[PDB]
Amino acid sequence: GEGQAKNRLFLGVDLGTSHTAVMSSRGKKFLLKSVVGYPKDVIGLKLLGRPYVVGDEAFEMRSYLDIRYPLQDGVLSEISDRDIEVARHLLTHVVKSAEPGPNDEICAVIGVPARASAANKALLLKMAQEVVHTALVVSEPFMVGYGLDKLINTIIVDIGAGTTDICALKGTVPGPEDQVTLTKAGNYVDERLQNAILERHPELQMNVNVACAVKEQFSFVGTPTEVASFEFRAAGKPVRADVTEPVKIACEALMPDIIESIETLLRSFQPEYQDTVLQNIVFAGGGSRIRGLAAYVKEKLRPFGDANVTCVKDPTFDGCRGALRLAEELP
Ligand SMILES: Nc1ncnc2c1ncn2[C@@H]1O[C@H](COP(=O)(O)OP(=O)(O)NP(=O)(O)O)[C@@H](O)[C@H]1O
Ligand SMILES: [Mg+2]
Repeated sequence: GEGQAKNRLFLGVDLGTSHTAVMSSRGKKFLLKSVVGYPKDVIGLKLLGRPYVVGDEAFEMRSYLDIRYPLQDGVLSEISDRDIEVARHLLTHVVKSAEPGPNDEICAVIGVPARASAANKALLLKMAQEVVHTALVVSEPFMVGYGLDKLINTIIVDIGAGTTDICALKGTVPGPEDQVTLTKAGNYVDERLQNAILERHPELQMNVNVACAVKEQFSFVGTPTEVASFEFRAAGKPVRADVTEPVKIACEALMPDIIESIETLLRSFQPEYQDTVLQNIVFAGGGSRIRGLAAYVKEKLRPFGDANVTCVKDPTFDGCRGALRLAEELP
């Protein structure tokens, strides 16, 4: 059985709502938008030269295409027959981009959004094993926890765009109350920030995309250590404005529900492990990049004890890195 031992390719796939991140046991590492773009008509199909395009270029060309994000920002929920085919196209493309050899047995751990129903995880598993030889579908917080060697007595706070997903890891299948989903996340910050800015600078030409740019450049919580000065437009002209306090307000607005959620999950652990849980509060997702976040949360958790809050080092790739590790380590 030399062939079978040698001709094996492992993949860690972070199959997210907005982005798919992939690492392979041979060192491939790449990122793409979780989107497939289809020609609008037969002429589009001729123009495209292929039946669909996948990833960043699908997004880039979206004005000319019918684009589909198969992990409809939830899961929201039951994935249709049509969207399972869209997911097949996405996963087929990511697996091809990992460049397997023609003799390779492709073995993939595929992380999916936390709230994906059992039925949807089963659907994605069936589809996956039509694309790769062996697959295992796991939830995102598990994959993230696994990569940190944090699978028990841990709480993962995953701050995304549409939701903040908070998961207690207890070394078992999550119970119904081991997860909390908040609707206050990055998009909500954008909205708050847009409006905090316009209150102070009504003349700026502003939308949630501009607010998002300001946020991504300057996000912080706690006492300001620098000035958030951003170069806006007003009546067509460049105008710089200090939006330190709007940024502070908008980013800090996320935190009360997060702290409340951590409390709710903390008390569901056995009492003698609660201090240990507080040493394993992990922030993930795009929102974990907010400046000052770990210290701020640590201070806000003082009523519960002395917390060690950490932010994942690389929100983009740490999930798929963990999935790859699971894939290579599992017998
Ligand atoms: N430095 C930053 N500071 C604050 N927010 C940021 C930063 N970088 C990215 N974000 C935000 O993080 C969010 C994206 O996080 P991400 O974890 O990629 O979302 P997602 O889970 O894929 N999307 P969704 O399922 O719709 O919630 C967006 O709101 C970004 O604007
Ligand atoms: Mg997310």
